[PDB]
Amino acid sequence: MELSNELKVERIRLSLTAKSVAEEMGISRQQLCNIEQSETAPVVVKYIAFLRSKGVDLNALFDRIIVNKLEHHHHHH
Amino acid sequence: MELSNELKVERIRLSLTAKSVAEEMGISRQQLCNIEQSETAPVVVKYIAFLRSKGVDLNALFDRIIVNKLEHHHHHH
Repeated sequence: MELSNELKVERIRLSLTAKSVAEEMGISRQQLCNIEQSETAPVVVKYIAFLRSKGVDLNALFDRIIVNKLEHHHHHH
Repeated sequence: MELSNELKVERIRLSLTAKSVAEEMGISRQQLCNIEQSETAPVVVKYIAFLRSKGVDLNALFDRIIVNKLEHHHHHH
């Protein structure tokens, strides 16, 4: 299925604009084109899947990086 | 809790060795050290996070790559 081929399909389905992505991403538009043509993803992405495969809260990890971090829900766990 | 700081927490929390991870990952131990010395997250990962922000089933995409193509779907959407 090729990862690059699936990336374009989702982009087309969401018909998103690189203008908004580059402004929000904070990178040059030319680099955005290179990300999809970046041949393959770095071992970093595979490394994350390894920890995720162990049930590691990957979503919570990325949630903390993006602003609007979760506050106190008053619930222990 | 920076990108490398949390990366150390999951490794320490699950206590994973470089040799065990490198053999399971299928990469050289030197490549694993490169990830630890990596600088912040790459634009490739940030671009992918953008697709997830759109509600894209990113997890299902990787699940499809691993193990035979699992689908057995014949029910209504």
